[PDB]
Amino acid sequence: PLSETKCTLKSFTVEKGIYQTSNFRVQPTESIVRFPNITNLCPFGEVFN
Amino acid sequence: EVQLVESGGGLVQPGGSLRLSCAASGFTVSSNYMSWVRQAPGKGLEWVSAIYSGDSTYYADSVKGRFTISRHNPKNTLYLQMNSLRAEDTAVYYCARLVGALTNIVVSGDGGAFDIWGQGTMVTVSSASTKGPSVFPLAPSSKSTSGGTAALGCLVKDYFPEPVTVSWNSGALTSGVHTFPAVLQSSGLYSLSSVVTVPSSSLGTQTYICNVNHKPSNTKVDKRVEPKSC
Repeated sequence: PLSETKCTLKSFTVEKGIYQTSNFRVQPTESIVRFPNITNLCPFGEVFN
Repeated sequence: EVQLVESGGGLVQPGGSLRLSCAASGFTVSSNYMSWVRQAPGKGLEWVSAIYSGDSTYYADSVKGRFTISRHNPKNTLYLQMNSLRAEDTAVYYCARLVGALTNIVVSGDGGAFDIWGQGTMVTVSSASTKGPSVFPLAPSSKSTSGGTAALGCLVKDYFPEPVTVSWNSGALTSGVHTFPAVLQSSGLYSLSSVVTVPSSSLGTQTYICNVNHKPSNTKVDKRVEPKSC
């Protein structure tokens, strides 16, 4: 955590205090797909020639 | 119009060769289907002829060095130079179709649907020579005349080898025609039948012509079927 604080204000020694940082982020553990049960095939040969 | 027609039938002797043909009509063979199913009545079958053009390694480990065949796409006809024909290949083949996966018929799926066939040809590989069929007019009897429906025909007997095709009145008689398949004699001869149920009032007044055709022997007999006129 100190590294971001040091490079945020563009110095090396920073005066005593508290400074804003980034916020906690959560990486998605899964990426699911949810589609209805559809098996029918669109007839496009009748649509094209 | 779209039809698979077999052609190029003739007599084959042991040590000879012959060029069969399956011609597609309507659809060009350049981008169409051809599956050569070999059928022997009563038992299992087998698909053998492995010719998908481009000439690479695709063959079945049963007919190595026997069945040779060529490709001709623009003429819409394929020829089968079936060399080294064995005498134990008595079967009538059929060139047919299939289904793959590309076009609108399949977007998701597998395919494999033989759906359009030919009519087949009758080629017999026999060591002995061909013999002209004998046509014997089976005349109506008194019971057939008095029974309302007369039964008449012409027996094809003692012809070797196959085939014999029987037609009635050069295609002018179709109702009641029923063809009884050939019999396998103990000596190897064949005998078939063709009976048409006709009105009894048409006996004598209406001529009954049976056309018997044998292509390997190239004999056509236009036999007259007449009643018993003693």
